[PDB]
Amino acid sequence: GKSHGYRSRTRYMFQRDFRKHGAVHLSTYLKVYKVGDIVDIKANGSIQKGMPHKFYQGKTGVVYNVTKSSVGVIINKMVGNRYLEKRLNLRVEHIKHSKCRQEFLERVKANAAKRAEAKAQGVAVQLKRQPAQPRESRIVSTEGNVPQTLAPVPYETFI
Amino acid sequence: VLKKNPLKNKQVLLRLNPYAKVFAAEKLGSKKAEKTGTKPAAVFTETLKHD
Amino acid sequence: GIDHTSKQHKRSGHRTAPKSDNVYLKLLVKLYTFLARRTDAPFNKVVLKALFLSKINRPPVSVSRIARALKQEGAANKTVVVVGTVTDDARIFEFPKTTVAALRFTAGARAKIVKAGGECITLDQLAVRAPKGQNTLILRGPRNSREAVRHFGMGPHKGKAPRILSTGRKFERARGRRRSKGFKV
Amino acid sequence: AKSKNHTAHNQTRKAHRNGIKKPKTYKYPSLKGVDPKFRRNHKHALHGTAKALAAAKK
Amino acid sequence: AEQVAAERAARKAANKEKRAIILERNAAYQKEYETAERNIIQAKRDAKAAGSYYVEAQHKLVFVVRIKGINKIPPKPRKVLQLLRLTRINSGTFVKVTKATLELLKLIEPYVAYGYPSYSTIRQLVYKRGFGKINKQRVPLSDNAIIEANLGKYGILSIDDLIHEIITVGPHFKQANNFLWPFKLSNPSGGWGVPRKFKHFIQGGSFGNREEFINKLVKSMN
Amino acid sequence: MAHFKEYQVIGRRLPTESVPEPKLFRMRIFASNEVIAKSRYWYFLQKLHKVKKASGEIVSINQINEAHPTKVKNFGVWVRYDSRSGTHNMYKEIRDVSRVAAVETLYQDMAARHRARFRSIHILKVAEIEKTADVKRQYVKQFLTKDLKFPLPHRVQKSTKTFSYKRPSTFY
RNA sequence: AAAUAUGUAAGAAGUCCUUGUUACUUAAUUGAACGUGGACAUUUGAAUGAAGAGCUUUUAGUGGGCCAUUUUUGGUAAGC
RNA sequence: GGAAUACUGCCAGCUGGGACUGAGGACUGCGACGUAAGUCAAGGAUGCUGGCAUAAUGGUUAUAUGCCGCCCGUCUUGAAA
RNA sequence: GAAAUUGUUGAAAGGGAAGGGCAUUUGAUCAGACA
Repeated sequence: GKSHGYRSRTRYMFQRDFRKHGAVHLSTYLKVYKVGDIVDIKANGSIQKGMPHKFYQGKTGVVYNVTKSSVGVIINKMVGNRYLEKRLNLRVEHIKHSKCRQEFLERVKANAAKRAEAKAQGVAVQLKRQPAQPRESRIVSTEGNVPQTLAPVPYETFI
Repeated sequence: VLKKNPLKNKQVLLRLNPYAKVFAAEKLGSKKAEKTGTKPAAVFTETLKHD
Repeated sequence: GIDHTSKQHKRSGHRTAPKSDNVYLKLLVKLYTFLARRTDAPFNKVVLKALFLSKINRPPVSVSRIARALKQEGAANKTVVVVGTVTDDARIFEFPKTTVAALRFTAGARAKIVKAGGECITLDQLAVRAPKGQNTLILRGPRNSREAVRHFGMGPHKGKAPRILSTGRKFERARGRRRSKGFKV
Repeated sequence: AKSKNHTAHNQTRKAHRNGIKKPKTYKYPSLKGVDPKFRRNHKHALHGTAKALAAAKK
Repeated sequence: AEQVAAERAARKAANKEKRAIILERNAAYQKEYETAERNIIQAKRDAKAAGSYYVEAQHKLVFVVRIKGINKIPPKPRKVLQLLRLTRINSGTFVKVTKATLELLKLIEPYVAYGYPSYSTIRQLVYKRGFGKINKQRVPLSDNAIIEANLGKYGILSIDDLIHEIITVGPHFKQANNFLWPFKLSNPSGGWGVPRKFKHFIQGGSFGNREEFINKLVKSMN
Repeated sequence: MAHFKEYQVIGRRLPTESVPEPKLFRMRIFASNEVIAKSRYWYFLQKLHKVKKASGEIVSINQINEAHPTKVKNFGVWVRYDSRSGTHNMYKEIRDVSRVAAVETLYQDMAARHRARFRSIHILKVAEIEKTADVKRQYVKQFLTKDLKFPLPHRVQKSTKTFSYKRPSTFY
């Protein structure tokens, strides 16, 4: 019959990142996690207890509970036509800090820094982000850059 | 009660954009440009006429 | 052909006229429709929507709920306006003097306000006093205290009053309600 | 009389008819599953700061 | 009583300064339209005389016209077309050219034809097919006061200020473009020019990136 | 694909902060308008250099006119076409009045005799043949003879009316 | 080790400063969590769009499907 | 060396012929032309002339002609079967 | 004293079905306003 076990279809998902086997480095145990932090889930194959389900590998959630050797995260899971909130208990070996939030903070600090200097000197801070605008007109010089004329290559087999 | 199209009804063309009255004075669409007499450089000639 | 994003010919889903055939109620709708159209006051638009509500959407307001609202800071002289029926409460013994305007008054509630030196007026007498609704205070009763509300959304791990006729032993207290018999809900 | 076992056809179109919606986040979320030792002290922390403001606006 | 001649004379006098302000601002646009065109031509001539090549700035606005109909559209292009307000065939709108909008155009390429419009085709589009969106109603412009009533806070108070805001992409392009109702164009008077319509213009069809030749096809549909 | 024109297109592929002043490549394009001339420019630069449209830009596009459009010339054309089975090289000679007119005849000749469409033909090199006795093809050497005269027998005179009252004559 | 699909973030429920609460925690007013007070407004933190957003009750029909593009399994193959 | 023409584009350039449509029903608004009085193609057609007041038009019906049109209901993925 | 069905008279059509839809001719028939 069919097989739908807890760790089904996890042959390569829980591998040990070839030539990174053995014990885990000590920097993952000295990182602090507070309530409200944003973390992403990436399970470790060498730690069996507190291992997340295969569905949550790669997901990103918010920490809501700080236990002794584990943390509680909040994951929004799409079931049917709605999203369901999930509360998960994972040890610190299966999670890490999410860098997507990191660059947001100094943008807040830079936006406050750009706005603070402009209150003394001038209105129109222009603190918003903009997409890649189309390039403007310039002048192409051919001094020492005479255009070389190209032609398509004739068919050659060279087998 | 009825949409009258400009560019072929001159009374509507003067209700909107009142600059259109003096646009026909100098005619502003058959303007003669100043005739400059500079020529392109030599290096552009053999590049265009290259084989 | 138009690629429609929303539902075509969809109604607003809100009442614009009362379903009742009361000729006196339609006179108040006729009066307050003129007031909300020609005053630009936010008070008159609330009354029209409150006058279109059904019986379950206009819960009775006890006379003790009015007295609690007049204990607020700087609200002892505001005219209480209730779009519904004001009922009498026997759990209070001291009632203030401020007048209350409402649609219906019970025998107990009308006698209690007048005995305390109050004044019970109708909604059409408020229009000649406060056309813009100045110094008013709209009060409306609780909607989720109804007996039909507690049965809504019944399901596992909800605790939402399953629909039953008779209560007591041998009536929905067996397996499915305790850990001794099977499982706990 | 074999029939059709299972398919996923028209399932994504049915789910998008009413739209997949956000879980409607709130301020002050539920404290289910939080550390009971931390919650036992947080109850007393709010009790002491309630009477502190009661003695400041007495 | 009064007000039969008094404030009528005041209204006919107050409307005269608005006609004078529009006349002098419309004159100011005419000089800088022709100055910006002569300068690009003169920059191309001066670079050729100096032994150089003058490249021009990339166009900052395109006019997107829907070609494909309604039935049999994949969901991802279907959602993109609804975000550009192209809900029917032969519908047109202006799109600001950025990195985010250029990726939007590549998804719906087999269904739309777009390109860089000139001043003549933009001016004729607003005068004939110009409709405003006021309180979810499709109100024809037909007057400078209706544009002043709904768009007067962002400077634009005439039909040429809105046109100047389109071709010269300024700080208020989003509010000016969204005020205009999507254009309802007809089929071209001379045909599409190709035996088959649903091919790329490079391969001999009509969709894809189609630059300033787009002025010929838009004016035939208008 | 249409009434052809000849263009020159120059690429620049975008100068980074490490390498400024790139090599400014150039080739000659036979196309119908400026839309396809830029498209066919990037088609061959992806066959010769590490470049695409997103990593490069177009410097200048100019239409090349015939220097002597009123002189009959002999052209030698090298092409690279893709058949149903394999790719072959071919050299053909066309006697016409201009470079753009010889390309028009070549595309009609290759499609009629070899069933090759426009997308399967690569124009390697077109060159004017300066001297006679260099024409190696027999279908061009016939018109290089001294005092070339030939009639046109069996003149098919096209009519307009459906009924004619005379018996037609095909004299010339 | 792709392409296509996929998770999160792009602010007021934010940031910063000041110092109150606790039976938790720390060698320790150290920390943690929650507040008091103060400062910073909508070019307030990318683009585009919105016949508005949110929520509840009740009930009908259906629970034999088929075809096509592409991916793909069994089979010599099939309108399998 | 000096021009013309072709090609592409612009004109709030001029002008002729044809077709379909005439909705709204005191005044109000935005304009234009005029020294003014006023006028105007400016928030929807008027003016003049002829013919018939009967089978002129129109309706109904039969027939003819051109094109199109398979049986109704039912179960079914699928019915003119 | 209805329909199915049948007789007579009158009108019309018919080259291996009939019946129908749009448009008009022809024939029969009807109406209006005559202000």
